[PDB]
Amino acid sequence: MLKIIIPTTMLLPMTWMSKHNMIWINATVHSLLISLISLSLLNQLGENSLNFSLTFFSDSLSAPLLVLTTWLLPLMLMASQSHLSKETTTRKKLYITMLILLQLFLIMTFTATELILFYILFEATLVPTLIIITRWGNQTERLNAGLYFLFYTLAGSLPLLVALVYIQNTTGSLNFLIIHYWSHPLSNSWSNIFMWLACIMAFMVKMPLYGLHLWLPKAHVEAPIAGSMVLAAVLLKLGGYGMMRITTILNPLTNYMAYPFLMLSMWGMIMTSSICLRQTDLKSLIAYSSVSHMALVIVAIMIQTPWSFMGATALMIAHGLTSSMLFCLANTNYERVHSRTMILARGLQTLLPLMATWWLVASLTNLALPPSINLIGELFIITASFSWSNITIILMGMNMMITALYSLYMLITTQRGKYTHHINNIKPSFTRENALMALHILPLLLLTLNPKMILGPLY
Amino acid sequence: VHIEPRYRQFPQLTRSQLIQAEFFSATMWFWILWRFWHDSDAVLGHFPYPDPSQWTDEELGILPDDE
Amino acid sequence: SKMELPDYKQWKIEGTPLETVQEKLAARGLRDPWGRNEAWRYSGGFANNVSFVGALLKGFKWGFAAFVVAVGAEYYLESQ
Amino acid sequence: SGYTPDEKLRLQQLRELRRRWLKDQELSPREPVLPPRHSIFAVTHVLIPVWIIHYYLKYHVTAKPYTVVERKPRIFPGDTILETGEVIPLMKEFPDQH
Amino acid sequence: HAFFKAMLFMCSGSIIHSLNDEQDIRKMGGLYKAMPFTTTALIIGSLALTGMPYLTGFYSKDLIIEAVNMSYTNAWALLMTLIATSLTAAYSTRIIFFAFLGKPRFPPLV
Amino acid sequence: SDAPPLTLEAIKDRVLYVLKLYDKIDPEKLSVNSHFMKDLGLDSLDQVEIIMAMEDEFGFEIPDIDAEKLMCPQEIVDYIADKKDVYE
Amino acid sequence: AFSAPAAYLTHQQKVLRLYKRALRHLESWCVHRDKYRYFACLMRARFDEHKNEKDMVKATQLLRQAEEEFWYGQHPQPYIFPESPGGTSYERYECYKVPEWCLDDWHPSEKAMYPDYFAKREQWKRLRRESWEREVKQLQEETPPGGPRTEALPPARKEGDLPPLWWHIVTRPRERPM
Amino acid sequence: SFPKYKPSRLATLPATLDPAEYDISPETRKAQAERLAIRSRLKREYLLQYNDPNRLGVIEDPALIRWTYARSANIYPNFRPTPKTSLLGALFGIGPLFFWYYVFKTDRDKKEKLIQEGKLDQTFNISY
Amino acid sequence: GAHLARRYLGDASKEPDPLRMPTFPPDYGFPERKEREMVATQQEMNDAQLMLQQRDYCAHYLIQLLKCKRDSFPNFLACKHEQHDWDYCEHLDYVKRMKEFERERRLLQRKKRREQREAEMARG
Ligand SMILES: CCCCCCCCCCCCCCCCC[C@@H](O)O[C@H](CO[C@H](O)CCCCCCCCCCCCCCC)COP(=O)(O)OCC[N+](C)(C)C
Ligand SMILES: CCCCCCCCCCCC(=O)SCCNC(=O)CCNC(=O)[C@H](O)C(C)(C)COP(=O)(O)O
Repeated sequence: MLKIIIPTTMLLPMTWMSKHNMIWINATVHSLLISLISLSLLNQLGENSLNFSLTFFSDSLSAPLLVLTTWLLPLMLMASQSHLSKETTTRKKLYITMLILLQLFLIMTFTATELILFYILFEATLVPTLIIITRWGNQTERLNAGLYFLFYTLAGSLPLLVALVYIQNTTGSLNFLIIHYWSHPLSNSWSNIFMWLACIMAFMVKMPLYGLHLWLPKAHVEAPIAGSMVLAAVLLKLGGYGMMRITTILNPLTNYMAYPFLMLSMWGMIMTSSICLRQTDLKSLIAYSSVSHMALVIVAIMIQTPWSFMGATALMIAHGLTSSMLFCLANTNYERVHSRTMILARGLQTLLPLMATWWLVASLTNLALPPSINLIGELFIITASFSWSNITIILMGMNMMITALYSLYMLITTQRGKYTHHINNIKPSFTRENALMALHILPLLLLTLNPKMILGPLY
Repeated sequence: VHIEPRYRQFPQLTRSQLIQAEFFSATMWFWILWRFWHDSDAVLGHFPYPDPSQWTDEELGILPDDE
Repeated sequence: SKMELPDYKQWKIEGTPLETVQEKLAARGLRDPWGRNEAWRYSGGFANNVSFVGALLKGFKWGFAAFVVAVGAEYYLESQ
Repeated sequence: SGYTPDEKLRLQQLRELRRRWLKDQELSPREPVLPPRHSIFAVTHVLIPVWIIHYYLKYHVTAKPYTVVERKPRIFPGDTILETGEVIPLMKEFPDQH
Repeated sequence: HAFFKAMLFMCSGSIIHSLNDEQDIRKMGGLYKAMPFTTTALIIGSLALTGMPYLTGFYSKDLIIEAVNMSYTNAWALLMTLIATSLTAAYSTRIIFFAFLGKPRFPPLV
Repeated sequence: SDAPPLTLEAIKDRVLYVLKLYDKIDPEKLSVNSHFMKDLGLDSLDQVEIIMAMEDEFGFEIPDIDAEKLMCPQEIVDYIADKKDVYE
Repeated sequence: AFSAPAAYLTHQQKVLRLYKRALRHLESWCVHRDKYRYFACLMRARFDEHKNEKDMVKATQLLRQAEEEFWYGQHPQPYIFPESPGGTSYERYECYKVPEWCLDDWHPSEKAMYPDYFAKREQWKRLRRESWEREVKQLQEETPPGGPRTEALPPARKEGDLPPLWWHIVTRPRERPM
Repeated sequence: SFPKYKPSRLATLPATLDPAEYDISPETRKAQAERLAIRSRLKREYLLQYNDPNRLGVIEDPALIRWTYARSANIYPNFRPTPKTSLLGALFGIGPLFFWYYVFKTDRDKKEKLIQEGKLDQTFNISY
Repeated sequence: GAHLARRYLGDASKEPDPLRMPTFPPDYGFPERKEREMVATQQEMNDAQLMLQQRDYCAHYLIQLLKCKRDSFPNFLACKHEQHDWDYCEHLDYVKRMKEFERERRLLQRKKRREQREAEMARG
C-alpha cells in the first residue's frame, strides 16, 4: 500500500519547493489526485482482508476511513487559505506540512497490522494537531484547550501500552491475524477486569465517552477551521476503530463489563442533546452534537452485534462528513462578522440565499433524514439496541426527538427572522465557500446511492 | 373583465358569475331530488325491522313451563 | 379607474335599525352621533338579504322544475 | 397636547426628504437595459418516459424472479380458463326464494 | 372528504383575498349577493360536509354512522360521535351565518 | 390586480368625508386645517372616537402614542401618507 | 412607533387608553353595527358620568375598578387588524425587506442596468457624506451636558441643513418592498 | 365585585392590574425619569454609530459580550461546594444512571431466565 | 335499545349474554332441528377470493353479484337485481340471528322462573 504512503511523503518536499504563490494550487491538486488513487482500496473481499505485506493490511472497515481522510485533506486546504492570506510563506508551508504529516500518520494508523505500531501512530497523531491548535488558534484560550486535548488523551492511552506489551508476553504476538485466529476466553477475575479497563479506556476517552468529553468543546472551539475539521471528521473515529479492533480478545468479559459504559453513553446522549438546545455559541452546539453521535456509536460498539457494527461504521462516516460541513458553514459567518455568538447575525437567508440552502441541507442531514446514511447507521444501531433490550427505544426515541429540535433551532436562529440593522459588512458568498459546501455535501448523497460500501466487514 | 372599486356601494357584478352560480345551485338541487326519487330506500331503509314480541312460541320452540 | 366618492348628504339613519337605536337612546337622554357613518351598510344594494333557510334553497325552483320535467318525460317514455 | 413646534418641524423635513427618496425609487423608461409546437409537451413529458419505463420493466426488471408479482385473478362458477379451456361448473341448484 | 374540504378552503381563501387579506368573520358582511359563485360553492360544500343525502359526504359518513350504531363498541364513543356530528352542522351554520348573511361589516372601500 | 396605489388627494377626501358625517362637527365650519379642540370645541373622547373612525375606515391601527398627537385633518392625512409610503 | 415615549403615562392618557380598549373589545363582543352603536353610546355615558371628579384619589380608584371589570369581561379572542402586532399579516413582508447598502455589493454588470437610479443613489450618498458633520455638530451643541433626557431629536434650523440622524429613517426599505 | 385573577410563573400579572402603579410617589416619578435618561443616553450612543457614513462592520455590544461571558466562562470561578450544590449534582448525575442500570439489568435478567427455560417465542429471530 | 336498559338496570340474571351464547343446547326446545345448508363449495369461495368475513351462508349471491359486476363493467348501474337478492338474504340471516337472541332470552327467563317456582314448591 506504499503507493498511497509515498505520494504524501512526496507532497512534503513538493510543498517546500514550490513558488511563494503556488503552494495552495499544488497542494490542492495533488491531494485530490492522491484521494483518487486511494479510491481503489474500496475493492474488498468477502472472507478475508487485503494483506498487502508483513506491515500493512486493509480491511473493509479501514478503507472508507482512508478514503475519507484523503478526501478531507483538500477540503482543509481550501478552507484554510482564506484566513492565512496575511501569513508569511514559511509559516504557510509549515501549516501545510502539519496537515500533510497528520494525513500521513492517519493513513499509516488505519492500516497497521500490529497493535503496537497502531498505538505508536495513533499517539503520534497528537503532535501535529496540538501544534496546529496552539499555534494558529485565534483566541487566548487555545493554549488551555491544547492542554485539555493532550493529557485527557494520554492518561487514557498510557495504560493501554502496558496492557499491549503484557499481551505480547502472554500470547507471544500482537499481530491482528494471529490474535484473531488464536483468541482465548477471558475469565472473570480482577486482573482480567483491569486488563479490560486498560484496553478500553483509551478508545473511550478518544470517542469521547460522556463524563470524559470535557476536552472536546475546548479543542473544537479554540482550534482553527482545519483543526476543527480534522478533529471532528477523522480523529474521533480513531477510538471507534480501535475499539472494534480490540474487542476481539475481551470476550466474554465485555458481556457484563459494558453496563456502566452503556448507561453513561445513553444518558449522556440525552444530556448532550438537551445541552445543545441552550447554547449561546455556534461551535459548541456542533461539538455537543458530535458528542451525542459518538455516544450512539459507543453503544453500538459495546452491544457487539453485526447490525450494530454496520450501523456504527456508517454513522462514523456520515457524522464525519456532516460535522465537517457544519463547521465550515459556521466558519463562513464567523469570518464575515468576527463573532461566534449565534444571535448576533440573523436573517442571513435574505442576504445569502445559497448559503441558506447549504445550511438547510446540512441541518437536514444532521437530524438523520431518510434515506441518508446518517439515518441508516442510526436505525441499524436502534434496531440492534432494541434486540438488546426493548426499553432502549424510549431513550433513543427521546434523543431522536431532541436532536431535530436543536438542529432546526440553529437554522431558525441563523437564517430566519429579520436581519440585524447595524451589520453592513456581509459580502456575497465567494465561489470558494460554495465549492467547499458542494464538495462536502455531494459525496454524502452519492454514498446514499450505494450504501453497502460504508457498512463495514460485517456486511 | 375590468371592475373598479365602489366605496360604499354594491360591487359591480357581471352576468356570467350569476349565471354560473344559479346553474350550479339548480343542478345540485336537481341531483338531490332525482336521486331521492330513484333511490329512496337508501334513506328510508329497504327491509322491514321485525318486532320480536310478536314471534310465536312454536317457531321459537320453548316448552310451556311444564317439563 | 378615476372614480370619486358619492355625495355625503344622501346617508340618513331614517328607515334603518339605526332609527330604532336613536329612538332607544332618546328615551335615555343620550344620542348616537355616528349613525350616518354606518347608514351605508343598510342604504343601497345592501338593503336586503336572504335568510338561512332561504339561502340553503338557492336554486331549488330551477332544480325542481328540471326534476319535474325529467320525471314527466320518464313516466311517458316507458310507455314504449 | 399634540405636537410641539420642534416635532412638527422635524416631521415636516423628514416627510419632504422621504417623499423625495420615494420619488427617486421610480424607474426611467429605459432602466432595465438588457444586454445581448402544439402537442410537443405530450411527447417529451409522457411518451419518452413511458417508453423508457416500459423498456426497463419488460427487459430488465422482469428478467429476475418475483420482481413483479400480480395477485391471482378471480375465478367464478361459469367462466372458461383461457389456457386449458376448462369450464367451471354451475353452482348447486339455487333454492330460488323468489 | 378530500374534495369538499379542499373546495371549502378554496372558497375561504377567495373570501380572504377579496377583503384585503381579512380572515375574521366578524368583519365579513353580506357576501351572499356580492359573491354569488363563492356563496353557491360554500353552501354546496357545507351541505356535503353535513352528510346531506345523495352528496359526496353522504355515501361515507352516513354508512360510518350506521355501522357505529350497529356494532359491539363502547357506548361513550357512540355518544361522543353523535354529539360531534351534531356540532359539525353547528359550526357549518356558524360559518355560513356570519360570513354570508346580514349587512356589510368590512371597510367601505369595496 | 390588488388595491390601487392610494394617493394623497384620496386620503384627504376620505378623511374629510368621514369627518363630515360626524354629528358634532359642522360641515361648513370644517376645514383641512381646523383644530379639533380649538376650532371645533371637542374634548378628548371625541378625538379618540375620531381616531377609531379613521382606523375603521382605512383598515389599519394607529398606536395610541401616535394617535394622541393628531389634532387637525391635515395631521391625520400626513400620518396616513407617511405610514403607507404615499408620495404623490 | 414614531413619537418618542415619555417618562410615564398621565391619568388622562390611561383613562383614554382604557376607553379605547373597552370600546374595541365591546365591538368584538357586539358583532352587529347597530348593537355596537347602542352599547358604545351607553359606554360613553358611563365614561363621562364621572368626568368632573376633583379628587384624584377617587378618580384613580374608579380607574382601578374599571380595569378590573375590563379584565374580567374582556373578549378572549378580540378582533385584531391584519397588520397589528397580533394580526395574521403582522410581519408577513419582513422577508422581502432588504437594506439599501446591499446595492454597494452589486457586480458592475448588474449596475449597468438602472444607470439613472445609481446616479441618483450617488447623489444621495454624497449629500449624506456632506451633511453628517453638521448633523453631529448640531447634536453636540444642542445636547445638555448631562446627556439627553428623552429620545426626541431636533429639527434643522440653519440655511440648508437636514434633521440630525435622518439617513436610516428617510431610507426605509418600504412597507411592501417586493 | 368580580372574580379575581391571580398571577402565576407562566401567566404573569397585567400592568393595569398592578397595585404598585396606582399608588405612586414623587420618588417613583424621579426613578422613572432616571430610567428614561439612561435609556435615552444608550439610544443616542447607538444612533450616533448607526448613522455614521464611514462606519463599516458590526457595532460591538458590550451587553451581548457580558451575557455570553457570564453564561459560559464566569460560572466555575463563582462556584462554591455547598450542601445544595453537592446534593443537586449528586442527584442529577448519579440517580438517573443507577435507575436506568437497574431497569435494564432487571429486564435482561428476566429475558435470560426466560431463555434458559426455553419459553421465549424466539422463532424467526434470525437478525440480531 | 330497551335490551341494554333491561340488562344494565333491571335483573340481568334473565338477560342473555352476547359473548356467552347460546347457553342451551340446540335441540332442547325443538323436537328436531334441521341443519343449515351451504350452497357454495369451499373451492368456489377460495377461487373467488371473497374475504374471510364474506364467507358466510350468503356467499353464493355475493359470487353472482361479483360475476355480473365484472361482466357488465362500463354499465355500472346494471347489477341491481343481484345486489338486491344478496341484501335480502343478508337480511334473512340477520332476522335469524334476532330469532336466536329472542329464543335464548325467553329460554333463560322461563327456566329461571320455573327453577324458582320448583324451589318454592319444595320449600313448602
Ligand atoms: C466519569 C466517567 C469515567 C469512566 C467511568 C468507567 C466506569 C468504571 C467502573 C468499572 C465497572 C466494573 C468494575 C468491577 C467489576 C464488578 C463490580 C463490583 O463492584 O461488583 C461486585 C464486586 O463486589 C464488591 O463490590 C467488590 C468491589 C468493591 C471495591 C470497589 C469500590 C467501588 C466504589 C465505587 C468507586 C468509583 C470507581 C470509579 C472511579 C472514577 C460483584 O461481586 P463479585 O462476584 O464478588 O465480583 C466479581 C469479580 N470476581 C469474579 C473476580 C469475584
Ligand atoms: C366589555 C367589558 C369591558 C368594558 C367595561 C368598561 C368599564 C368602564 C366604565 C367606567 C369608567 C369610569 O367611569 S372612570 C372615569 C374617570 N374620571 C376622571 O378621570 C375624572 C377627571 N376627568 C378627566 O381626567 C378628563 O376630563 C377625562 C375624563 C379623562 C376626559 O378627558 P378629555 O375631556 O380631555 O378628553
